[PDB]
Amino acid sequence: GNTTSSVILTNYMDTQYYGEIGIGTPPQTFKVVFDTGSSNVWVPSSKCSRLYTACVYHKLFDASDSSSYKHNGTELTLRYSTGTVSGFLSQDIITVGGITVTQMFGEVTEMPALPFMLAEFDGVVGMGFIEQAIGRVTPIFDNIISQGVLKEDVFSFYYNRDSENSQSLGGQIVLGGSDPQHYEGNFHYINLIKTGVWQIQMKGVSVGSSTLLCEDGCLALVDTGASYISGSTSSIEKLMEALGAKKRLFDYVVKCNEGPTLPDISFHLGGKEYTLTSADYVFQESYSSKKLCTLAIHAMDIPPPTGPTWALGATFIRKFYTEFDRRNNRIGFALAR
Ligand SMILES: CNC[C@H](CC1CCCCC1)NC(=O)N1CCC[C@@H]([C@@](O)(CCCCOC)c2cccc(Cl)c2)C1
Ligand SMILES: *[C@@H]1O[C@H](CO)[C@@H](O[C@@H]2O[C@H](CO)[C@@H](O)[C@H](O)[C@H]2NC(C)=O)[C@H](O)[C@H]1NC(C)=O
Ligand SMILES: [Cl-]
Repeated sequence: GNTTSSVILTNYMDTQYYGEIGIGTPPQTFKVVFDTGSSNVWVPSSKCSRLYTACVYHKLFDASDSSSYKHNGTELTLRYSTGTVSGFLSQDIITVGGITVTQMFGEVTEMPALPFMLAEFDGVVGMGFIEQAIGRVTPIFDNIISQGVLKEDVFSFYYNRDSENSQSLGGQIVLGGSDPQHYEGNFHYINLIKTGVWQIQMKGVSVGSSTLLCEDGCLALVDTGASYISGSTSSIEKLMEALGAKKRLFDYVVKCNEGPTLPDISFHLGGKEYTLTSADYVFQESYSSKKLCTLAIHAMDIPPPTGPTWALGATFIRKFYTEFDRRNNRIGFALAR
């Protein structure tokens, strides 16, 4: 085909990016994260007990209001690092952008307060491969490719910096291609290590000039559902030590007044140096020496098979517009704008 649909994304404080999909007939709208690190679609169910506070404060899907709804009922449990949800499988029509696909998804009936009482979105749309799909449910992008409507079998992410301004696009995904209005120059392409996970090799990670970490190679998951860049505890410990950063309960901080003069951090990908300055990775609420400012980087120990691995989240994708290419099993980076 020749189609490329775009989906507008909301940017909440430069930490949560999500868009909107419609489920059912007539369509019930949900705010969802589009997550390349996972492969299942799910939203909270009307059958989720209000005993779960997350299901009081988020949109629920009511199967009995959709004429296109088709019952399945098989149990589903999804364990992410940050917490588990459970429920059962349902089939219905899902619209994303201008596209409309019949999709199997989770109706979630168990939804823990941590982390979901902190979620500004209702559910997630996993943009990963069927290899990572729990229950081997066919991922939504696979079902879209099957339609043969897409100009190209790729999708791309633009995440924007948060702006007080009313308009200001928080972010954008394109199904079928990439929007040259939000990247300059050409895509540098890097092959996946293997099909089945949006992960590439990384030759090193530099702090300042000294190529300090990952000196002899490591993995990089390009993860749109991740808010910060993550590395292994032991990598991150070193990195934070280099920066003089202090470990708090939920984050790493520096004195705000010194954030600006902290060193660059470069990720060596596909033969090229991808650099983030301290302006890229410090949340500079102020520049006072009496306040502490959060870094958009933290530790996450991801278990095998996928880990140990770094994850390149929104901190990274903000600077580099990212194209996920399913036809060629590669990822492209171009400077964002
Ligand atoms: C596998 N991929 C990475 C994984 C995805 C995540 C999707 C929702 C359900 C759980 C798994 N994110 C992840 O591990 N993060 C670190 C913990 C906080 C997340 C996150 O910041 C993500 C916000 C949306 C995306 O922003 C870019 C957050 C905050 C509050 C509540 C929840 Cl629910 C999740 C980002
Ligand atoms: C829910 O989905 C499951 C998984 O796709 C369906 O189970 C499969 O159904 C097909 C068609 O009858 C069988 O060929 C497979 O062997 C089934 N998988 C197995 C081994 O369980 C199930 O039928 C769906 N539920 C309903 C009632 O539609
Ligand atoms: Cl290391």
